[PDB]
Amino acid sequence: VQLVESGGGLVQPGGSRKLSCSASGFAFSSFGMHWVRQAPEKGLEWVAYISSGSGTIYYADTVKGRFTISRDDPKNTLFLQMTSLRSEDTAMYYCVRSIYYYGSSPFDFWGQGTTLTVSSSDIVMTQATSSVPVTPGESVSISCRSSKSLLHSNGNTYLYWFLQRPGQSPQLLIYRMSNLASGVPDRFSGSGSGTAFTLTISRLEAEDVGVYYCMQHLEYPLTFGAGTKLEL
Amino acid sequence: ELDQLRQEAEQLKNQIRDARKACADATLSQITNNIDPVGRIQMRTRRTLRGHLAKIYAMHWGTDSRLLVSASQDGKLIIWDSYTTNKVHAIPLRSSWVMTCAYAPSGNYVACGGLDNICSIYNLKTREGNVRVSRELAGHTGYLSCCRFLDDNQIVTSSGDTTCALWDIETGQQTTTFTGHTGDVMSLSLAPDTRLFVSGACDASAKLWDVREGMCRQTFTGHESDINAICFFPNGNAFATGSDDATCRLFDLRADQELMTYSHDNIICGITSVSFSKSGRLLLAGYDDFNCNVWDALKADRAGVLAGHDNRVSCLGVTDDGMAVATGSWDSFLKIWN
Amino acid sequence: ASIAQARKLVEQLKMEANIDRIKVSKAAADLMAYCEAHAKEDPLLTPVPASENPFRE
Amino acid sequence: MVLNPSQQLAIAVLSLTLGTFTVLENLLVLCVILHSRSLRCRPSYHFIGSLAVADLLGSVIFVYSFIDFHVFHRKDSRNVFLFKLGGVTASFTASVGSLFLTAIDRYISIHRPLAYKRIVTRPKAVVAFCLMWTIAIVIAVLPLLGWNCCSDIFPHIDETYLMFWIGVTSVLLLFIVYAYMYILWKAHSHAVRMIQRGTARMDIRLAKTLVLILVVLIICWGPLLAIMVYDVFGKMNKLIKTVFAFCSMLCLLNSTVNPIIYALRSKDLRHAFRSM
Amino acid sequence: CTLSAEDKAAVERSKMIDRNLREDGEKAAREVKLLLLGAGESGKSTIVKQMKTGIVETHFTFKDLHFKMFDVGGQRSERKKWIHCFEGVTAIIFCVALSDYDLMNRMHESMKLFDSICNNKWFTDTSIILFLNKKDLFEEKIKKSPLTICYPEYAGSNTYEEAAAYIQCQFEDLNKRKDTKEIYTHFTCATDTKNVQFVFDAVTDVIIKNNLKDCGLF
Ligand SMILES: COC(=O)[C@@H](NC(=O)c1nn(Cc2ccc(F)cc2)c2ccccc12)C(C)(C)C
Ligand SMILES: CC(C)CCC[C@@H](C)[C@H]1CC[C@H]2[C@@H]3CC=C4C[C@@H](O)CC[C@]4(C)[C@H]3CC[C@]12C
Ligand SMILES: CC(C)CCC[C@@H](C)[C@H]1CC[C@H]2[C@@H]3CC=C4C[C@@H](O)CC[C@]4(C)[C@H]3CC[C@]12C
Repeated sequence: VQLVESGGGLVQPGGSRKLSCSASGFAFSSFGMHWVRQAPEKGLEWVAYISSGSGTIYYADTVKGRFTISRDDPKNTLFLQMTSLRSEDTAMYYCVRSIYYYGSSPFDFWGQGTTLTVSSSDIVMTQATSSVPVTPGESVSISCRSSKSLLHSNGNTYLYWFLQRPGQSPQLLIYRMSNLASGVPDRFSGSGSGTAFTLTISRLEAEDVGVYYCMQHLEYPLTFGAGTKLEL
Repeated sequence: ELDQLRQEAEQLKNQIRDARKACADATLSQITNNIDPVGRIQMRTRRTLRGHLAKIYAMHWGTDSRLLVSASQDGKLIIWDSYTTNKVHAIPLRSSWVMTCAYAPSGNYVACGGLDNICSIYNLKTREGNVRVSRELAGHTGYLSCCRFLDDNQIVTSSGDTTCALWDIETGQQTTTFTGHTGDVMSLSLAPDTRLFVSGACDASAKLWDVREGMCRQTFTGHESDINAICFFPNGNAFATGSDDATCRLFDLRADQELMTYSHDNIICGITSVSFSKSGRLLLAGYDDFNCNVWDALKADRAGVLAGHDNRVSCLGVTDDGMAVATGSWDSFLKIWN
Repeated sequence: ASIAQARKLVEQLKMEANIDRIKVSKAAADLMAYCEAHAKEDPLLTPVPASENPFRE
Repeated sequence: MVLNPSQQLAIAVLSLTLGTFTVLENLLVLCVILHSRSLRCRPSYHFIGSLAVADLLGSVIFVYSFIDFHVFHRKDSRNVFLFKLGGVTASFTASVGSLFLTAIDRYISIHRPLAYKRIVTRPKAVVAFCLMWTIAIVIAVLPLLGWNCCSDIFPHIDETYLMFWIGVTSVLLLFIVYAYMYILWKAHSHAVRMIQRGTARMDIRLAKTLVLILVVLIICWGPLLAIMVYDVFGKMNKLIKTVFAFCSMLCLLNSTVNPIIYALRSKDLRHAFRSM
Repeated sequence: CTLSAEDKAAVERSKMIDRNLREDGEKAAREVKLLLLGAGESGKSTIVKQMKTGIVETHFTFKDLHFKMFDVGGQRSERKKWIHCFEGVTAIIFCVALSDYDLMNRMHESMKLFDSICNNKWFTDTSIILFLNKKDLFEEKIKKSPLTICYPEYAGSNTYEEAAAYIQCQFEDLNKRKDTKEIYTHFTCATDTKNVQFVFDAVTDVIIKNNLKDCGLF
C-alpha cells in the first residue's frame, strides 16, 4: 500500500521545483490527500490538502498563494508545485492519505517523504515535556493541552495521536478520543475531558521509543503539538 | 405398507390435537380484562432516504442502530446513515435480482441474495478501502428468500426449494441442513440467543429448528394461506406470523398453540412484514395496500394507522434500542418514523 | 416413498408428542408481566422528550 | 368604446355565461391533477394544469375588467391603464405559452421515441415551466415602464406594442400548427409501413383529435389577430369597432373549450376522476 | 453551518456518490429488457442460439440498439412468488413448437401456460411476441397425422396454410385485454435470418404506443 515520493534535492532560493507522489496498492480516487512537512529537528506542520475529486482545496497560511496542489486520478499521482522557495522552506515532505465517512480512520497511512534543501486566530496545541526517561515494563503517561474546546455538539472530540520512531515515518495510534487505530497493540489508551488529554502506556516494550505528536482536526488549519521524546 | 403407516399418522395427529386442548383453560383475551388500553399512538416521519432509483425488497438495521443497509432491483446495495441523510457505501451487485440482504452484528460484513441461487458476503472494513466480495456461497436449488448471521463466522439461509441450511463462511461447505418443509420457505427469524430459529413455509405452517442438533421440535398450524414474515417476542418465548390470509397470529413456545389473532373486516390485502416493538406491547405490520398498522399485542384493538407510503410496504424494521421504525416501500423512498 | 419416506414422517411425529406443555393461563400471564417491568423503557408507547429524541430536525 | 344597452343587455351575459362555465370546468380539472397522485408525477401533466390555471386567472381578471369598461362607465389613469390590462395581456399570453409547451412535448414523443422518457424529466420540465412564466409576466407589464403614448385600437397602449405582441403570438401559434401536422404525418407513415410489411388504426385515431385541435385554435384567433391588425375605413366605424367588442367574447370561449378537448379526452385523467 | 470540518467531507462523499448513482442509472435505461418464456422442448434454444442455476441473461445489439433477454425457465419453483419482480419488462416473448401437436398432449399444456401468463395482473400492460417455430417438420406431419387429433370439431381441410392460420386464431383468442394489449405472431422455421428484425420491428411499435399514452395523446 506503499506511497513513494520524488523531487527534493538542492535548490537555490527563488527557483521553483516540483514534487510527485506515485500511489500504488489502493483505490486512489476516493481518498483525500495531504502534505506534511518536518524541518530539520522541529515538529511536523501541515502544508496543504485536496478532497476527493479535487473539489475542495485548502492551504496553510505561510504558503497561501505560493504552492499549488493537484491530483491525477487515472495515472495515480499527486503533485505539489512550489514557487519562489524561501530559505525557510527546507523540510522533509511527507504525504498523507485520509478517507472521511462515518466511522473511518483519517491519517491511517503515511508516505516516507523526500528531502528538500533550499540553499542559502488559530488553535494552539501544547505539550511541554521533553526527553522523559523511561524503563521497560513501567506505565508511562504523557499529557496534552489545547486552547479551545474540541468537544463538538454531536459528542465527538477531534484529537489524533501519532508516533515517530527514530528514522521512520510517523504512525497513527489513536484516531479520536477513546479510540484505538487498527493494527496497533492494545497497550496504548487515551482518555481526555474537555481540553485536557493524556496517552497512557500500561506496560511498554523497548520497541516504541520515539516522539509522540498530537493534532486537532476540528477546523483548518490543523496545528500539531510540539514534540515529546522518550529517551531510554 | 403405505396404507398402515398413513393410518398411523391420523392417530398421531389426533393424539396431538387432544393434547393441545387439555392445556388451554383461558384465552389471552380473558386474562387481559380490566387492563388499561394503550391509547392513541401518533407518529410522524423524521427522515426520507431517497437514494434508490427502483423498487426496494429488503432492509436490516445495524446493531448500533445508527446505520442501515438496503437492497433494490438495481445493481446498487446502499448503506445509509439514519441520523443524517448520508450514504456511507454504495455497492454494485453481480446480479440485478436481489430478494434479501443482511447486516452483521459485529458490523464487519454484509450479505445479499436473490433469484440466482447464490449468497454473496461482502466485506466492509479493509485496507485499500473499497468494498469487495469476501465470499460466494453456492449450493441452493432455488432462490434465496432470507438470511441471517448467527455470528461473524456463520449464517443460516432459506431457499425456494423446500430446505433451510447453515453455512460456515470460512469454508464454503454447509454444516447442517434442515429438511422438513413441503412448499417454499419464505422467511425466518433467529432467537435472541441464537440457539433456535423459526421459519415459515408456503404450506401454511411453521417449524422450530434447533441449530446445534439439526432437528425440528414443534410444528405450528393455523393459517389458511402462505405466510411471509415472522418475528420473535423480545422475551424469546413467542413469535408472530403474517400471511396472505390478511391475518397475523401470536403463537407461543411452551404451550405450543395460538394465543390470539389480529384481523379486521376492512383489510383484505396481504401482509408482507411483521415486527414487535421493544417491550412486546406493540406489533407493527406492513399491509399490501400501501399502508401499515400497529396492533395492541395484549388486546385485539388497533392502535392508529401509520400510512405515508404511496405503494406496497415491502419491508420494515424496528431499531434495536427502540427509538425508531423504518419502512421501505416499492417507491424508492424509505421513511423513518418516530 | 411407501416405507423409505413414510418411516421418516412417522418417526418425526413420534418426537412431537413427548413434549411437556404448561396451561395457557400461566403462559399468558408470564407474557403479561413481562410488560409491567419493561414498559418504562419503550420509546414508542410514550414519546420521549425532545431533548432525548435524536431525530427532531 | 361604443355600445347599446341592448348590446349591453345581451352582450353582457356572454361574458357572464361563458365565464361561469369556464370557471367551473377549469376548476374541476385542476383538482384531480392537483391532488398529488398518480397523475402529478409525470411532467407532461403539469402543463395541462399550468394551462388550466391560466384560463381561470384570465377569466376572473378579464370578466370584471371587461364588463366594467366597455359596459357602464369607467375610471382610468395613464399609469392605471397599463395595469388592469396587464393581467389580461399576461394571462392570454400565458395560455398560449402553455399550448406551446405541450406541442413541444408531443413532438418529442414521436420525433425521438426511444429517448422520450430520458430527456423529459421532472426537473427540466419545471425549469421550462418557471421560465415560461418569467417571460410572460415580464413582457406583460413593459408598457408601464414606457410608451403610455399612435394607436386607435385601444385608448392608451403604444402602437409599437400592438404590433410587437401580435407577431410573437402568430409565431407561437404557427409553430404549434406545424408540429401537429408533422406528428400526424409520422404516425401515418409508420402505420402504412406496418401493414405494408409483415405486421391504419393509429393514423386514423390521431386524426380525429388533431383536426379537432387545429380547427379550434384557428377559430379562436382567426378573427382576433386580423381585426387587431386590421386596416379599414376610418379605423372601424361605429359598426366595425363595435364588432370587435363581440369578437373579443370568443377569446374567453377558448378558456371554456381548452379543458374539454385538451384534457378531458385523455383516458387516464378521466379514469382517476371516475373512481374519486 | 454548525458542521465540523470532518463532517463536511462526509457530505462531499455523499454528493460524490449521488453522481455515480445517476451516471449509472442513465446508462441502464437505454437497454430494452425482454422476457423469454417457453415450455419444455418448445425450441427456446434455437432462438437463443440464433442471435449471439439462476436466471440466465443475454445481450444482443441490432442496428444501434441494445436488448437484454432473460431466460428464466430453469427456476423450477413456484412462479407466484417471484414473477411480480418482472414488471417494466418491455415485452414477453413466447414460443411454441408446431412439430408437437399430437405428441400426454403438450399443446394443451402450452395453451394453459400462455393463458395463465396472459391474464396475470402484473402483465396487464405488457405485450406478447408469439413465435411459432419448427414449421419444417410441421409441413410433413400434416398429411401423415391429421389436425383433428387436437380437436375433432374443427371442420376445415388439412392444408399447411389452412391449418396453421386456424391454430394462430386459437392462440390469439385467449386474451381478455383486447384494448390494452396486442399479440405479434410470426411463423419461423429452423433457419430465418429475419427473426431479429421482427423483434426490432415490434418493439418500436410498443415504445411508440407507450409514448403516445404517457402524455395522454391517446
Ligand atoms: C379596450 O380594452 C378592452 O376592451 C378590454 N381588453 C381587451 O378587450 C383585451 N385586452 N387584451 C390583451 C391585450 C390587448 C392588446 C395589447 F396590446 C396587450 C394585451 C386583449 C386581447 C385580445 C382581445 C381583447 C383584449 C379591457 C376592458 C379588459 C381593458
Ligand atoms: C431528446 C434529445 C436527445 C433530442 C432532442 C430533440 C430535438 C430536435 C428537440 C428537443 C427540444 C426541441 C426544441 C425545444 C425548443 C425550441 C424553441 C422553439 O422556439 C423552436 C423549436 C425548438 C428549438 C425545439 C426544436 C426541437 C428540439 C430541439
Ligand atoms: C413564452 C416563453 C415561455 C417561450 C420562450 C421559449 C422558452 C419557453 C423555451 C425555448 C427553449 C427552452 C429551453 C431549452 C433548454 C432547456 C434545457 C432543459 O433541460 C431545461 C429547460 C430549458 C431551459 C428550456 C426551457 C424553455 C425554453 C427556454
